[PDB]
Amino acid sequence: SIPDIKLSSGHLMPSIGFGCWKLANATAGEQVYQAIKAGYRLFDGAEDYGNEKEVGDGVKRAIDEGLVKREEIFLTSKLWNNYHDPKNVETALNKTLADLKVDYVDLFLIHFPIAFKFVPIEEKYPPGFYCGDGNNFVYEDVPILETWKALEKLVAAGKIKSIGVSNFPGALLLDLLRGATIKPAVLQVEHHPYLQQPKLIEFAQKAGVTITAYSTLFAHDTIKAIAAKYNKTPAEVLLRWAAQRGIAVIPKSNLPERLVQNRSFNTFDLTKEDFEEIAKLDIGLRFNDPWDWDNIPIFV
Amino acid sequence: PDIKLSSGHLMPSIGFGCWKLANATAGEQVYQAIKAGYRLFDGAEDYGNEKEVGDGVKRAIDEGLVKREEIFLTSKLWNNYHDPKNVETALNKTLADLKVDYVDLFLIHFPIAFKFVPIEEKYPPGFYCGDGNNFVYEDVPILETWKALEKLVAAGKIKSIGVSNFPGALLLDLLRGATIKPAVLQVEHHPYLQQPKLIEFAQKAGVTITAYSSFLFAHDTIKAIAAKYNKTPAEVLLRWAAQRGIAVIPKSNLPERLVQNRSFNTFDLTKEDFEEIAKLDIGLRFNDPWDWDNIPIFV
Repeated sequence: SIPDIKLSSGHLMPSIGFGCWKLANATAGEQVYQAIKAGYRLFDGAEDYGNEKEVGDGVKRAIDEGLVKREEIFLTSKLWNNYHDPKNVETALNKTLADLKVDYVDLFLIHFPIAFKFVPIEEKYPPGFYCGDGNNFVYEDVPILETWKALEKLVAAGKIKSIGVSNFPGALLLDLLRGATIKPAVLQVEHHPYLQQPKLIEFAQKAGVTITAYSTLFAHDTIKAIAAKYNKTPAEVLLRWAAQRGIAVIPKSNLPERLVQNRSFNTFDLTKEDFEEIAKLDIGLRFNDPWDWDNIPIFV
Repeated sequence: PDIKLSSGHLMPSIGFGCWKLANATAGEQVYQAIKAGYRLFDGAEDYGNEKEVGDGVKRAIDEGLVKREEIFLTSKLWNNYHDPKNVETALNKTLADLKVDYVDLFLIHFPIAFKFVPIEEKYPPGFYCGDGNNFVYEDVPILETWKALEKLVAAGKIKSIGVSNFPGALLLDLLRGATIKPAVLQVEHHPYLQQPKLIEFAQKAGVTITAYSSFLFAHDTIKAIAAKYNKTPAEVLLRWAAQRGIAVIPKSNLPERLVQNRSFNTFDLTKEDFEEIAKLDIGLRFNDPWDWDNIPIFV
């Protein structure tokens, strides 16, 4: 029921995954386990989410019980900002693998094109905005390609199956494509009716990169109207709006009951007119902006 | 008023733009510009008149009006020349046309790498990439092109280096790997495309901004402020940039307004004048590579 997208690495990736972002440590295990029972196969996690250990727990139970084999599960994790220096990339990956309790992750993304000063795992984990000096932000002069080459080496070592990037604007993705031997397979970005960035999506897809979207639009008349038109929920329309254009999604909800719903929404088609209508909602509203952290010019 | 670049070299805050300077009148106009007080000339390989600009400079120098070291010459490395091995080739062509041993500033014109085209085949190449009307690109990361530039600065062929049309994330990444930090960021800048966050970032990172608006004089806001201080709307636009520490290239310097475009710092804009002009920023970009071949520089 869940369509797969074949990445440039040659590996298949579920077009619909279960977001681990903000999953409470106390229940993350259960929630992941149940998600797997509800049929979810891809789990979008990250070092910064601070719950990879618990996510590994859920996966391990499912596997120990025989519900799935490791090779039927797609694990995505992301390299946090403090670990961009080549000598630390593997340190962060090992922490992720040991928490997840697996020998390799299916997808490892550069979480942000931002290099915070390295912070030892035992000093603070996940470090978040901490850069080893009170509340001050401290950076490292580590170009993106240096971090990328480190990741390419980890793919060769068999610890990561596919690599990609998150929150990369077009000019940066373009330059990376110029120096990468293993092309970034995925571009994960904030994506929704108020931040459509149609030119970025188009350029990435034509370059072979697969797009994954993360993140009231439920009350908006355009969405409500189109939902009513197909007798679908507004959430269903938003997910199909992306799915239909070949974009993988990580449903923002997934409240126990909504599990099965949020993964079987591909039962209708939006038309050209529908797409043009939704396109008018694009106001360039970006909720996840590093400019707000420390005036980091990623999106300016 | 000169601006001291991060490289230590002084750069005039008001330059003479060579963009679209017709070949038949470039030499003469550059010359008259020098007699009118201009010392900086913003040129580029893509402009296709570097040889004539050189003519104007030589004349003025031979007439003892100015000496080479009093003239600040800017040029830009076009897109088909990013491959490290072709960088000095292009710079040499620039130096020969300008008839000088070095350029004061050499900028990466665009963060775009076209397939190399021999200078004898087509110069300037423009959008031609050696395959009819097709655009063809090379896998040359910005930093590789940059290191090549750094070599030429050590060789003494370039005084200062910088970049043109680089969005924030790209300049930031270049700053991470650069040994010689880009001294200048030249971007499209005017009341409709203010990009205050970019400007603020570059300025705080010590990079000097140079504004061009090549691609308002009748605007209610500009007219009022202008009519208020009894200046031309142009003197107002130039002052608006200059007072915020931004270098500018007057876009016309019509023989009549030649002197006028280099002597507009006779009044100050107020906090309110800035607030009124700030209201015009609608993110309208006129020089966009997305229109050439869907190049994602600003997306």
